[PDB]
Amino acid sequence: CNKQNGVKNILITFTDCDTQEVIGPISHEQPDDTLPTYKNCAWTNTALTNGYVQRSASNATMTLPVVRDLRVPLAFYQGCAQVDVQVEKFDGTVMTLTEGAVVEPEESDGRSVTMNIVASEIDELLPP
Amino acid sequence: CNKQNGVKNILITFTDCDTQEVIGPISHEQPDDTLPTYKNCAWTNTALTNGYVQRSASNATMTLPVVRDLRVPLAFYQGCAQVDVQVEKFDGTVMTLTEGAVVEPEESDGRSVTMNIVASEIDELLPP
Amino acid sequence: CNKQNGVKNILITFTDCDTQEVIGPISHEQPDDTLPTYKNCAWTNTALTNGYVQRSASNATMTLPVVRDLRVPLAFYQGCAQVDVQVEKFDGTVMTLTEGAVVEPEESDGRSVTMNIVASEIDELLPP
Amino acid sequence: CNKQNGVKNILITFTDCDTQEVIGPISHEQPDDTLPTYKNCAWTNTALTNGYVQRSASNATMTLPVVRDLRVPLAFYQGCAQVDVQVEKFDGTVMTLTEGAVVEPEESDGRSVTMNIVASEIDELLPP
Amino acid sequence: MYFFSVDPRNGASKSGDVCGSCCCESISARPGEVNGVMVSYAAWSAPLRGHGLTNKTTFEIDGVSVTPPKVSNAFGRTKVGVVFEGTLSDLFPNPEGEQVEYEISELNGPSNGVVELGANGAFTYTPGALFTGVDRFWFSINGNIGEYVISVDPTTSELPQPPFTTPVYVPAARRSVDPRTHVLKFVLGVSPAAIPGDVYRLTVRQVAIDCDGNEFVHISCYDISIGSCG
Amino acid sequence: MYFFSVDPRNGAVCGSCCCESISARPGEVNGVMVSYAAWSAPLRGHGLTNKTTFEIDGVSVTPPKVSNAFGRTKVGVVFEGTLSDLFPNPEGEQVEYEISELNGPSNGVVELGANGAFTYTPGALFTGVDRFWFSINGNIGEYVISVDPTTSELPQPPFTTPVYVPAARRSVDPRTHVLKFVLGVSPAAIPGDVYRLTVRQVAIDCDGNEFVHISCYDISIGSCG
Amino acid sequence: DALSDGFVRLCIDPSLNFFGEGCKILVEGQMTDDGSATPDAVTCVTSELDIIERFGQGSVLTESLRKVFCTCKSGVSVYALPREDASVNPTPNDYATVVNECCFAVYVLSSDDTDWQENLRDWIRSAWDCSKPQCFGHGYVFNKGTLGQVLADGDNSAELSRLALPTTYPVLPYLTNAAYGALSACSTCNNPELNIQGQTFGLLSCINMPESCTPGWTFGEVTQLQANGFVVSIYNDVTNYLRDEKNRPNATFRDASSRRLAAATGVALAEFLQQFNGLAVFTKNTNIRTGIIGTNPRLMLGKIRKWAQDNVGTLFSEFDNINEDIQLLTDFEVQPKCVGQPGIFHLNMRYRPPVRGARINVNMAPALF
Amino acid sequence: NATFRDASSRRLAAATGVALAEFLQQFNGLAVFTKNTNIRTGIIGTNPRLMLGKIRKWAQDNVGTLFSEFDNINEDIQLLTDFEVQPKCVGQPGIFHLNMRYRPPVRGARINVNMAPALF
Amino acid sequence: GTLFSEFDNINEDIQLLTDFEVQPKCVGQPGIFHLNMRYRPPVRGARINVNMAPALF
Amino acid sequence: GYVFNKGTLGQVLADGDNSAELSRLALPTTYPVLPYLTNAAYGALSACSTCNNPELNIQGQTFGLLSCINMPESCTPGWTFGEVTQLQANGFVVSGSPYIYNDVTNYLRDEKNRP
Repeated sequence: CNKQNGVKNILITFTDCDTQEVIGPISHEQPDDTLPTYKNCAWTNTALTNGYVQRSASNATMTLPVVRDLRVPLAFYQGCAQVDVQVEKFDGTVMTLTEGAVVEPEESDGRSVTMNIVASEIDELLPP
Repeated sequence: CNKQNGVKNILITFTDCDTQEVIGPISHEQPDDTLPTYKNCAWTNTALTNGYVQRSASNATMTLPVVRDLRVPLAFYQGCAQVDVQVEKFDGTVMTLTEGAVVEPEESDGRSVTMNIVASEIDELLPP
Repeated sequence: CNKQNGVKNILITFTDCDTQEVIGPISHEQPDDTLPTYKNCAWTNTALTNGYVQRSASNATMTLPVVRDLRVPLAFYQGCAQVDVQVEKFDGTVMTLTEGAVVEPEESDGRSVTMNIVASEIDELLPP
Repeated sequence: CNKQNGVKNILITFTDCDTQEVIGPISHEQPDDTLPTYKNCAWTNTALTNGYVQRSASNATMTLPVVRDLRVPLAFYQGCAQVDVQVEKFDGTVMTLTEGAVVEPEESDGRSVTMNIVASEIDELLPP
Repeated sequence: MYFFSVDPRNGASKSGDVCGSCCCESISARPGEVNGVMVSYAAWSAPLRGHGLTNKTTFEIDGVSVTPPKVSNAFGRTKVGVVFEGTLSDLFPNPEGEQVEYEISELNGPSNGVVELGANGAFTYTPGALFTGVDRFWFSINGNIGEYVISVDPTTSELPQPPFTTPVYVPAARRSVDPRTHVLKFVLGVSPAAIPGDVYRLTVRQVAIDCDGNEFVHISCYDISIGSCG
Repeated sequence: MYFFSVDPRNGAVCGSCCCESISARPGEVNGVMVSYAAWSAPLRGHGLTNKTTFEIDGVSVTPPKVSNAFGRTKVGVVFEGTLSDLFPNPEGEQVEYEISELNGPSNGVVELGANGAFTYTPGALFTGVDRFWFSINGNIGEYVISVDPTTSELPQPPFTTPVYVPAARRSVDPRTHVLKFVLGVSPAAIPGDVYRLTVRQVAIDCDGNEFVHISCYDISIGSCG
Repeated sequence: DALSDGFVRLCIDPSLNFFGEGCKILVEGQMTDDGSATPDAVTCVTSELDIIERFGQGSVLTESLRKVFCTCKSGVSVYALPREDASVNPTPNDYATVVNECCFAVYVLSSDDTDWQENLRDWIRSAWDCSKPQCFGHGYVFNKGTLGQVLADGDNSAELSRLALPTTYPVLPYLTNAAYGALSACSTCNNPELNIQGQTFGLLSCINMPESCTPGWTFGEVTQLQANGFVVSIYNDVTNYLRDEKNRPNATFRDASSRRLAAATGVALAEFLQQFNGLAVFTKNTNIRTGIIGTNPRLMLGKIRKWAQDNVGTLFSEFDNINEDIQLLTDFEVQPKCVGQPGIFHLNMRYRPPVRGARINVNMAPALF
Repeated sequence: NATFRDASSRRLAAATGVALAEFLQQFNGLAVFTKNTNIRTGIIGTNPRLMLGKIRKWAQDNVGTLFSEFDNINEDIQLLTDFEVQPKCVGQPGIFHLNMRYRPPVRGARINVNMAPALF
Repeated sequence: GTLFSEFDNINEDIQLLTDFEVQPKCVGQPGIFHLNMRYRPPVRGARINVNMAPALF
Repeated sequence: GYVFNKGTLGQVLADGDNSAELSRLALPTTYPVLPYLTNAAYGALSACSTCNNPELNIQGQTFGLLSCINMPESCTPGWTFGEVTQLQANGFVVSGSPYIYNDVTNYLRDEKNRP
């Protein structure tokens, strides 16, 4: 229903950049109450003097915590395979990201990873 | 009621500066109890020695958290669209800002964004 | 006069936000002498210094204990469904709450639940 | 109608998480008049502002007091054995639970334990 | 049955004068129905402590939207016992005689006789034996409804004339006023020849009486809306 | 038993125009009760009267394929008849006939021959009218026979209409303002057809005057219940 | 070709159509018999291909629907009622039979004859009556003549938007009329709040009138027309109302926006109330039992109020005294209990169009230093 | 309606048709949940919106190569499921109805110089 | 989800029709607890018939 | 169970009942291969693939391409689009090397309620 801030579906598709094998699209589950966070604008800004701004090129970022699926190796989450991620919220919004790449992997314990995905562009669907 | 501090009205107008299309002015709602912050004097000062000061040119700054409107794409908040903002508090003051540019975009979750607007000058309307 | 305080009718309408099914409006019965408690003003206040106050945005809450109806699943009272509740006291007052949501569910034994409902606004009728 | 509240049957099955040996299903007896409590919805809510709500994932819990069976070691109640429990009330309701895990063990005296079972989902069978 | 409460004529108003009023109460009618209306002057005549109402009510029927009929009406005459013959083709002035289907709806047929319709706009009315009076029947030429009255004398000379009942009417004497509860009852009959969509206006002038025999006049209106299927 | 309530005429299921709905299966004979209690009780008087009038109109008819036929045989004597000149069988089709045992004769027995022939032996010591319902290749029609008491003849009854209301089976309960009547559906009614029944009931006041009321119901001839 | 399997089935057609049509404008006008089509018969015409030999070449209807077919590119379901011909103006038309329950939002009548216009008015107002079956139609008609005539040749009807035109107007009148209606429909048939005025939201595309200096109605005449009524061009897309039952000022039913939003609230409340069907409404003990779906008149009023307190700002505006604007009285309540019958209720609300912007008088006064 | 005037237009039309096909070959017997839209942890599937997303993504990607800069993309792409465009109780489970525009790209022509040798 | 599709009404499909009552204490033979469950295999992908509509600006 | 059935539409279309225990691979009267070979191949591939996982729909080109058939490449099929569309409503296992698609069984109707 309307007015419910939360995630409902998280689809991830792994592709190994070594053997060209594909796995997915596999569903995942949130490990805690934190939500995946997004940034769509591919142009960062910098504060110049007197109202101006230096518009330079940048990437589309994504932060996604998920429970590791006990069938996919851990390496696929630590930045050793190209990922295709797709999220849907409760209010209807669905965000798709293709051919992303996990940048700056963090230590994990084996059951809950936090992926910092970087990509060229993310699309939103804006529920009707 | 002549005392209560807080924000009462928030208007935002988006103009995407490639296609030159304008949206708004659309209202908005605060996501939490915190209030937007301001800085009007476009001349920051730097402490020299012996009571003097170096007066340089800088920007009018504004920090504003809002709930994303589910009809405007998230990119327009992340800094891919020029913004014109207006805030009106309970005590009668209004702060208007034209030709703003979201600088230093911050990772958001899709429902509550914090915009750092930078503009040449912010106008007041000191309650009568 | 002030006719004796107490509840007379409690109507609840369940709506599942997964299958979009609707159940109700079903009436319920009070389990004890405790009465449902209400809060209409959707703005909390915080005590500043020297008579001032910081007026921010908030919700309209509701506390309602009812005996579970042996046809509606218990999960629908622990926050698996959107509820539309309506109370009517003896003195004529009737309070309506639409598209609310059960927040912070508490343990229940299976015959008497206590719902902490949160909603955008509650309407009062003020008997003639 | 609504026949007397109270529990009629309690079944418990122990599976040691090391040797995978199974014991049960054994019955049990309430130590006092209090009843087990429940929470079925696997999604708790949190009070956001202006009527909204954040729907995160959580666990279905169950609190159940029983008299220790003098043929099962006390460790199997303190959280050293995976448990599957079933309760049946007088009015016809039954609550089943599989792959439970006794969490947060509480110090007992050897004849009456209070187990805080946590499971993925509890299933009902609302009476005929 | 319709039940209306009259205005009190005292200070504030009533019934949606919020944004003004259509100024007339509304009465939905179906062609052929004969309903009953009660108007309660308790709001206006009770503060006037006296002898309530009197039997001096007067009515007026005025059409604001009529849509004049296509098929005209006709009048016939015959003696008692002798069968009547008549035509049904000269009552429909048309631009074409395309498929004119003379039809006698049984719901509003004769009252003290029988009618045998011919093949082409002819009909034979056999009045009931040992009967003399007025008898009508409603025909339908190509959907357009009209009435034919064949009032029968007892072969003395003739009945003078029936008044050719209007689409909407109020019967002569079926009204009453109860001075104990301040209620006026009157019946409302609408002929089957009323066209759906028409609008008439009935105005009622009712006079009360004080304790000494003087008069207090009150005037009201009602818009009659003739709608089929209602 | 259908049970409807009348609108009390206050301007207070419109469907398409006003009229109500009544489903019906071919061959059944059901009963309907309509409660004028809502309309006649405020008009305190002598209740209703036994002056109802019914009228049937078809808004969807599907003109019949097969046709009917009459018969004027005598008492005790056997009757012979054909069933081939009824179905016009426009496009070349088998003329397979059938006499349904659910709707057979009432005081006799038929003998369906090999090619649309049938022999009707009326019941001994019986004079009157009889009907039966044949099905020529799925399409149903009726055959009526009049057995005459050997004196001269017997009049001609009317071929029953698909949907009808019996001549004298209506009643009114002035103590409860309830009208009871019967709905008869011919077995020849084609499924999908829709007819309209209009009723004009008259109530009466304590002085002997009249109060008219008009309503409709749309009878939908549906197959399989 | 990777399409053999049978999974995907593609049709590469340029002239496809996905839109959910709606928006069911009707055009009425006399015809020439060249058009091979039954007169006095509503015909939901397609785009051009089925033209002049469907309504009558040359005649007014041709140009009218051409302009209409023009203007709006996509969004409407055009409907045509090709009336037939016979100080001639063959207009007679009481024809609620040919056009019936199938309901049309916009109407355009290409005929300056007062009678035909008034008949269309009557039909629309009948549709707009308290009668439970509703569709909420609106019409558009033109009216030429001089100032005196234009004023005289009018009425109170607020169900039309009678267009005024001076006796100098180059373009043949009815033309513009059609265009006007057309635009409105295709523009507003989803958003009712929009108002067709100014330049950007309302400029008639298919007109191409020859430019000049002497416009037409001078400023004074412009004020006369505007205040009185007519929609002199476009600007001021009001519906001539000027009055009410007794008291003249009734600002509410002035703008067409107000009328469309009122129809929107009507259809919304109609499609909303239907969740009170069945239900079971106790009205004597006012105490619903335990375990039976039911409601009480007070509860119903509460529900209605809650509803009317959400659409506010978007459909209604503020509801000054909510305790009085929305009233629900049961049959037994008002009628002293002899003629009472459970099931009947009376709801009455107070429509207030959301206040819009208007003239902004400026008084800039220069000075030095 | 010069939409199919340029030969190149028709050629690239066929090209993008077969390309769209080979893209919508991945959505084969891969399960699709259309009644609860809550894919359980471990299952491999999609639902109408999760597929509309990918379709729009592919569209955006190919812009510049086959398609041009789309108009309001929320109108062009539509993924009506089976029992939403069919007589109520008829639609078989597992059929979709996707339908899309093209707006082929633009190229160069129509150079109308207005040279003016005017003097000094 | 994996073995079958979502039950429309789980309290109708599942039915553990037993007969124990019949079985008298004068004999020991247990074991007639037949179970009858419905089946609707997980819905899959099929014809996705598309309708492209080329155009221009 | 896997079995074939060969001939012309009429026969193949009328040589199959509501038997759900069999997959009847339909073969045209001009099918230039020995039916036995293709049928065996189909069954074998299905079996080999669905040992660990049963859900896999053996159809289309990728997974369902009968490897060892090496059919002589031609330019005209047997069953054309019509007769195919025909016996796809009627349950059959039409094969276009040649790949398999619409891997269904000859099951069309429960006791009487056909759909």
